[PDB]
Amino acid sequence: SLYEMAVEQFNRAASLMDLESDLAEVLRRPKRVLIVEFPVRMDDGHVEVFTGYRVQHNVARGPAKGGIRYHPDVTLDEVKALAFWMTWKTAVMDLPFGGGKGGVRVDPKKLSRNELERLSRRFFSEIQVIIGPYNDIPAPDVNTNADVIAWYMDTYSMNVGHTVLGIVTGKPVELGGSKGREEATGRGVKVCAGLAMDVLGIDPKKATVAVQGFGNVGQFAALLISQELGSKVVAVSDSRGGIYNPEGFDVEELIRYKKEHGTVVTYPKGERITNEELLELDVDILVPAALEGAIHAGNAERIKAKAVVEGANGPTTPEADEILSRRGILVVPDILANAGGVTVSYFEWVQDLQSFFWDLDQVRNALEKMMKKAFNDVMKVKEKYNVDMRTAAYILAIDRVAYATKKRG
Amino acid sequence: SLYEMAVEQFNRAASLMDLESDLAEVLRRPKRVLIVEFPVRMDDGHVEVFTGYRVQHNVARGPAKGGIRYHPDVTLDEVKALAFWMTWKTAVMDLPFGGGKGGVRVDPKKLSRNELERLSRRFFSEIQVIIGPYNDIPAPDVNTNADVIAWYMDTYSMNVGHTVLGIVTGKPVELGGSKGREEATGRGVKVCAGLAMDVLGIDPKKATVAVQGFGNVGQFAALLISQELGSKVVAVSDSRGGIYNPEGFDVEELIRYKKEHGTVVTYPKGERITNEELLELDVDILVPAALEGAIHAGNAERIKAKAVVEGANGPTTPEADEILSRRGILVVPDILANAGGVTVSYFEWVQDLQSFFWDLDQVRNALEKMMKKAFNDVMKVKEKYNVDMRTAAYILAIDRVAYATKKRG
Amino acid sequence: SLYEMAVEQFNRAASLMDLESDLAEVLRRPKRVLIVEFPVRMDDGHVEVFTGYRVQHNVARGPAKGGIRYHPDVTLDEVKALAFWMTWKTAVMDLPFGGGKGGVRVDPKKLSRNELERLSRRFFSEIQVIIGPYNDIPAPDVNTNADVIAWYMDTYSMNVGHTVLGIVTGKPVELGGSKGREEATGRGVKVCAGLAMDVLGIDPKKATVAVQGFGNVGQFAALLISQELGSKVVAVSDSRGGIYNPEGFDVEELIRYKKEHGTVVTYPKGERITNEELLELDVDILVPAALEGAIHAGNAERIKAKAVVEGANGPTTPEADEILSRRGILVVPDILANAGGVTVSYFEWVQDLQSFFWDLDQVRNALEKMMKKAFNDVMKVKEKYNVDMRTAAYILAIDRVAYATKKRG
Amino acid sequence: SLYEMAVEQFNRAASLMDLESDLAEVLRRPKRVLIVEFPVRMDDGHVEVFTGYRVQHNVARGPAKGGIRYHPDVTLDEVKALAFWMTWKTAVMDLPFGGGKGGVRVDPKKLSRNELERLSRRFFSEIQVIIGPYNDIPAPDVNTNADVIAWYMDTYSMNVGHTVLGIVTGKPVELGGSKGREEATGRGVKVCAGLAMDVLGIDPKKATVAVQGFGNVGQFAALLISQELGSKVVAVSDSRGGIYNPEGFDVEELIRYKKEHGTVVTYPKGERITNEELLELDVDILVPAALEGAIHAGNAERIKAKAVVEGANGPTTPEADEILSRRGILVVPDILANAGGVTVSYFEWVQDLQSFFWDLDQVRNALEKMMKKAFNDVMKVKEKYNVDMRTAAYILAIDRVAYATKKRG
Amino acid sequence: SLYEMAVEQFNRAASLMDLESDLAEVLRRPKRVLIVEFPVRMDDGHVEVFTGYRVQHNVARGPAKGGIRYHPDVTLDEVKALAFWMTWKTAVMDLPFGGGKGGVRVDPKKLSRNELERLSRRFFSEIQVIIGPYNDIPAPDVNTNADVIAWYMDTYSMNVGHTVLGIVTGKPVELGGSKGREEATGRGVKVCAGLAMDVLGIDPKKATVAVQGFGNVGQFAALLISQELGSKVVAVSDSRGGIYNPEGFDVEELIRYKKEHGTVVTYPKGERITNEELLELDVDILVPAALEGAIHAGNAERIKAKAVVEGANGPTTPEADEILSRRGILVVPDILANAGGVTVSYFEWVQDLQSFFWDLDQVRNALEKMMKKAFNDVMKVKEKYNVDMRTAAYILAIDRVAYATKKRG
Repeated sequence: SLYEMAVEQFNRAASLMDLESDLAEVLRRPKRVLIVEFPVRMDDGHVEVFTGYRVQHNVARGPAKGGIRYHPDVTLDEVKALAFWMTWKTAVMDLPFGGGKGGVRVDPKKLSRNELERLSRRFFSEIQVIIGPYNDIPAPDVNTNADVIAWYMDTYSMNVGHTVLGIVTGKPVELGGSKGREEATGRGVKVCAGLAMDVLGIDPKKATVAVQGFGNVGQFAALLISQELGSKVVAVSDSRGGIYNPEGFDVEELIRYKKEHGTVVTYPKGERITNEELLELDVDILVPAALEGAIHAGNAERIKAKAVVEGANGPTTPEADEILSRRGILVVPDILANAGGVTVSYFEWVQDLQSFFWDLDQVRNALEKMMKKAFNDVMKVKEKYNVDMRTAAYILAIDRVAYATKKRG
Repeated sequence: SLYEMAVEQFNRAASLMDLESDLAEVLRRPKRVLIVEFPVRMDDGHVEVFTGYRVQHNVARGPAKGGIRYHPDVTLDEVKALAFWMTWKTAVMDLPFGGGKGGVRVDPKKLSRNELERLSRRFFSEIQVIIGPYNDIPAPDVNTNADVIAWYMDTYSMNVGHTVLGIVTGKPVELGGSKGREEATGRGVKVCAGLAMDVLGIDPKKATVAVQGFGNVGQFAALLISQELGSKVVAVSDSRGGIYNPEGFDVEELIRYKKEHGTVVTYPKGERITNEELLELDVDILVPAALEGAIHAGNAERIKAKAVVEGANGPTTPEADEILSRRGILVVPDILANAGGVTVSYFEWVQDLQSFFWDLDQVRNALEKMMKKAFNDVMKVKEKYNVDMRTAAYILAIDRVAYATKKRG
Repeated sequence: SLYEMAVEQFNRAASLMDLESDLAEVLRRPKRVLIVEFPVRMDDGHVEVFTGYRVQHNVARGPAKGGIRYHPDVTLDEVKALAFWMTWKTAVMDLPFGGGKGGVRVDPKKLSRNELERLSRRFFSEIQVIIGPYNDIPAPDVNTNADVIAWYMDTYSMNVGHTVLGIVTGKPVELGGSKGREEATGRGVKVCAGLAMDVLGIDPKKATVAVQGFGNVGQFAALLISQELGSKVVAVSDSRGGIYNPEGFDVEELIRYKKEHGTVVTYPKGERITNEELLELDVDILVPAALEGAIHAGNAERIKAKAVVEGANGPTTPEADEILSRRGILVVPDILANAGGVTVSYFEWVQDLQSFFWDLDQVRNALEKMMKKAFNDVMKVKEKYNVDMRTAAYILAIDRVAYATKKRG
Repeated sequence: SLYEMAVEQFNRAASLMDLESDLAEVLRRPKRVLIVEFPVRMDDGHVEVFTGYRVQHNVARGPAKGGIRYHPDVTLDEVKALAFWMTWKTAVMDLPFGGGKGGVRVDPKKLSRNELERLSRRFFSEIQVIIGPYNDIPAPDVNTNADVIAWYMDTYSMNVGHTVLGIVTGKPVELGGSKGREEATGRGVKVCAGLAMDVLGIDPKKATVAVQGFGNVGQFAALLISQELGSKVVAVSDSRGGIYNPEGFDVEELIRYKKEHGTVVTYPKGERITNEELLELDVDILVPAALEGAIHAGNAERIKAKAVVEGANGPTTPEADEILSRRGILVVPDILANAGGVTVSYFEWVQDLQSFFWDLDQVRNALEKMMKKAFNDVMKVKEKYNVDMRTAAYILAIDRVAYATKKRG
Repeated sequence: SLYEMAVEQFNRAASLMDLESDLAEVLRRPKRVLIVEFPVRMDDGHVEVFTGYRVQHNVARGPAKGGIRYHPDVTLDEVKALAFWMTWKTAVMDLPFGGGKGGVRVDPKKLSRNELERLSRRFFSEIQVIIGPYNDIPAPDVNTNADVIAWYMDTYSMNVGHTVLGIVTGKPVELGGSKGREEATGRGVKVCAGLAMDVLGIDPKKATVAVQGFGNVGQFAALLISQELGSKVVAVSDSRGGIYNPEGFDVEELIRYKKEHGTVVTYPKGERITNEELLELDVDILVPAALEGAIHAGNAERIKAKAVVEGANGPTTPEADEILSRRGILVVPDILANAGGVTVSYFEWVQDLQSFFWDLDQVRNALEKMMKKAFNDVMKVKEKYNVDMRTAAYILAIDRVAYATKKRG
């Protein structure tokens, strides 16, 4: 099971540290799981019932935090697993949040804008019993955006009897959102890619970088790394193929091109290469911001990158991990790498509490500041246990979450 | 699955009546399902995590009502199914309640009174988010009693910040309980047994009755039938064997004996017979207040009883149903027959709401009055559809629950 | 200390029964004590601070119940003791209430109607934090009436944001009050005096009665006993002197006279006698509805009354108790005797809860019904312990309050 | 009485300023006093009742703020007096808080960690009725720490139904605490010591300092004074004796030693001297961070210190005050001097409200900034009335507290 | 009607931009209108009923914000219109507030301080149902001040059961107020006057300014412009007449004089002129901070001012607008010009939320900062539509309020 697998990874780091048996058990199982079957009236007049989920794994460190998904293939198991991760993700970044997640078994593409909105309100009205700005703060995920989030916010406000705007994050800027929300993730990767260069002594100005994928993370990661770090992005890939260039692409131009044309492929001044090839490129840093298992057994042994900054989720398989560590290649854990998003969502929730909003620069600095600490904090634990950075990040999380529970009773 | 099975039985009656497809769907799936993993400190100092469930199927007719179970073998499925039934059970009785159930996977026998109390409070503290005197009113079930229920009530009160005593039913008398709580179920069977007699034209004074089982239900049902109806209980059985006597036993003496001696067997002035034999006895009314499937294919064809008042749960299998209906034997549905319990629980919740308590006679009259109506109401439906009384009871319920949902939107 | 003294009386009965040491300690100490110093603006413009008290002794059996006093000589000790009693008083009557009391050190006579109202609101606004219809329901006492009580009611309602009228009892009839409120106490004495006659086998029609005092209690007690019991009230006394007549006075005429003339003395057809004489009168029942210690050491040995129904508070001293018990004279405990008042106040709180009001007859029957049970219940305890009826009522109370606490945890 | 004595000091300053009589009276008496008797289940199974207190003197300027004590010798009087002080302490610092205090009559040393926690939760559960993040914010005091405080916080959160973490201050850092909490008090004394020097024209670089006592206050006061002010700490004392050195100790080394060895005595390179001697030392600044009455009649006449910064509570007696003022020695009032603690507690409560936390530097600057103003503000008043700085601080407090009440009504 | 007129102005801008018809309708009509008739006890004992209003036009962007008026001539129409404006005022400043207004038909001058306070509490206690720190935050207006505002704050807090101080703005500094509150408006005008000089290329050092009126706005506006901008205030006027001087008055001296003497008239070193003359003065900037319609048809054609900064409300009539625009004279809209007040009130509500207060400089910079943006934002819209700046400000407002509602659903 997807959840059990998540648990396994947890036990690994749990055995590395002296964690009380009886205690570890609570840190394993989730606090709350609420399943709802809510009816939504469709345009054609007939009613249709949908299944919804919302799980709060841990709340020891603070109010549960986690996105909501709208997908035809969503299992309580997948939800639990994700929330389970949220707990460690939030903790590694040192934010006063917990672990939560939720979703609805539904294919948005088959629903009308109106139907969608209705379903959204009803769902949020159903899980309202468990959420709260000081209990559970939902946010966007797969197939959900500022628009849907906005409905959530509005619904709660009208339900509670007053404007809240802090019940959900990822809201539109002129409605309680936070500037820098888009570049959040990317900047996080950039900060990490820079520190990774530091620990390895690689000068950024000369450093070469390859980025697998060109979605939100890839684009921003690549662009920022290029402008702010001076590193030469010698290759990027699309959900089609990839282009190479030892001279270094112009991330800006590349973006525009990928906006005017479905893919970055065909782009002139770029040697067409397969996605697998890009991963095997001879570059200083590999930023896998695409699909999972990207780096697996087969690749692992051939990867020449000195450091890997995980822009996506689980790009590298556990087998690759072992091999990469063995080979001495630095693998920065995703929980830390793309935590930027969650990090900026926290700032939004803060700005919302006091109803005062910070300017771009502020959010940027704050995000960068916390990112650096999180990194260094993981490194410390890394050296103290002489283990895989990912493992380090996991211990640090588990530890912090335990101290809280312990001190609470 | 136990739940799917429950669903099947529901569809049977749903097909007999013109029930909107899209509507039926909502009447099938449960509204809320909350799963909790709560830690409980054991006497020996170490902590142990327990799994708990609470499901609110439907709340259309009123606040969800259902008991809580403490059993090492408890599945969400079993809970859902039970809750599903509650919805129709309350419905048929015309009580302003909904459908709910809950439990905790634990063996009370391995826990210390203290540990038990603690687990009890924690559990109730965890599902508190969903309960309420006007939302969900839990009650005792398997391995839970007035003592446990009392804890729940106290916990909520101290949690909410004021004495409630209506958050749970089945509380001890001198603490918000209701008189007649014990004989509740039995009296219900008695009222039913009487009406069964009326429709068949059988004079109670001369009527003969056999009761399979001598638990709370059996004893009280037998005792009351004997004293209030004048019918001669020619046979009763223990979880060992049964005793016969055409002269009619002295229910009172029989009880005392079953109290001083594990079983009613050995009791002088009684012809020892097997449980299976009792069922085949030539009596006017058969009251199976024992185990499920008691009356099945094999027995069915041989049962001489003119009427069967199901004091227990599902004593007769569906196959038995078909054959008994075919043979023209009246089988009073348990949902209606043993509802007496739930019915008296409602009165306690009422008394609790106004903090005023009625005396025995009151409860008795009230219980009997409503029981009568419920019976006659099912009969009307029976004749309108020319179906099995059990089925009639099911339609009556589904109908009542639909009207509410329909009129609500 | 007045409190310690009350405590002593409690330990007496506590030793008579097997009461857990550690448990008895909680039933001794009061749960809450709130002392307030609130400023009240006086007519002349200057502010004056007043001291207020509100104590909730026990809440185990239900919400705390107790009156408020306006007296220049009020000590937290006096308040505590009174509240302490309330807990046993309500419990002996079997009412779902607790124990509470309060007061304000102030002399109403020196305050203008306005000033008084203002102080009243401010006070109730201050102890509001601890009161509530399901927490603490204040009532009138010394120097407070329906008029003051109404203010309280209005204040809370306007504070809480909606009409309550169940926050306090003893409210004016056309404002949430209950019929029978005045004759409450008296009717209680009446019921008691009747049962006292029954246990002694004395026929009411021929029985003679003497009543020391002619206040609310005395009058009503006398009148109803006369009319409903047929007993001949051969003597009554004023806060001046008393009149005798073996023929039996006309309670109604006597009342009218005491209304047109300060005292019942001077009344024609009545042999003037001192208050002390009345107590030594040769009558079947003595109803001391006047001052405390009325019956003491000196008198005790000379009292010819076969039964004493304490209409007032502590008319008989402990010394007299011993002597009277020794002599075999039945002394009905005031906590049970004049509980009628608190009993009717409960009904008011009940009527208030459901916003429906009963008619006189109803209240009357209810009050008499409960009164009878209360009496019989104490008698049972009396025979079980072979002690003084007052002691019996004390145990009965302590027991009931213990069971609740025990069962709650 | 301890309280009456506190009032006396108040009246002194109240007479120096034109303060409305009737108004003064309300500023004297405390608003709320809650006394609780709560049972705690002991490990051995038996129940034990403990007494608790919670007093909210004034709330005019904001929510009541004050610590809780666990001491076998605690009187309502001691608590009242303490809260009475808080009122003026908070006021002089210009913080939006009120005055409150509380404690439990119990000896922690005789209770097991478990028993202690239990007693802690129950107590907080009992006084919960009066507290709140916007009503009363408790904090640690004698025999209570971040560990206990954490329990309170957790208890409230689980009681209120959501994480609060602002109901109490002094929480552990990774749980809502604030950096700089420890050095708080000391830094305050440091800030004061500096300004005292400034008013006297004494250059800090050359100034000499002596600190009686080496607890939290003493240590940090000394260390920071040394490092940040450059002043030479020529002497410090333990709860045993004291050491001198015109060369100036190495506060850091001194601390370590006091950590490895019970006392700072025996420490090499230090002339052993009695505590009384230290006080008579010929130094520029005397920082009595030990016990009360340290400086009294006898000493007063002999003290050569040019300025005294009261790190402890009431180190100087009134008699000493008179003589010291007479001699022209500057005595900085404790309410102002050791207010640093309360000051940082405010910052924590602020950080809690917006759930955003400041870094050390911020807290430091903030504390120092407010400390300075508070000082200067008292000085102004001092010159306007030409009185003792302590008196000035008292007037400034009473005034600020009066303005609020006046403008409020 | 006054309201209809306001609506007209709105339709003007609504026609300029593509605003959905059905949508515009919601933006036209107000969400809530609460009319109250509350009795107030007068000093002479008799009761008097007063009429009160509170209207919340729109709440899309945030909680409704608007002052309260105490005037014998106040119509629901006047109130609605005003609230209607607030919605656009707040919006153009980009503050997270809505639109609200209220008042009481009463002449303060005929009421005693006591009576006025009472009336104030009663009114706020009556409209309490609709207000809230996150619903509706009242503020001072005509005939209401910090003193009255304070009463509201106190009343709500004692009503809600805890200090709020964020329920209303414009509170006294030492009670939740914000520094810079007085100079707020004026500073806004100053900022505006400066930017106006910028767009016109007029150097402030040489620029000449005339200010019609010498109230809060006029004084501060003139003073700050003089000192911070260096512009020479060549003329100011009283509610009597005005004085001129090409040399430039000494605003400070001028204020003192207007304080010592009813008017600025008679002031030596000033050429006495009529109010109408001042408007026709040949200066670079005209700051009409006096009465409405000050600049009308007649004047319009004669005004030589290059730019007009509307310090007051509607000083220029629509007819004047047309002519001024035609003539090419810049007219900065009051909604933007004197929004400084509303702007500073928001900062107060912010500081109140976190209970932390900023210092003067902070507020100053914050106010000037947002003022600048607001201006520039309007200018952008101005060029995009090539319309009158006032119109521009209106569109920008309507737009922002639309997006909110649109995105909310």
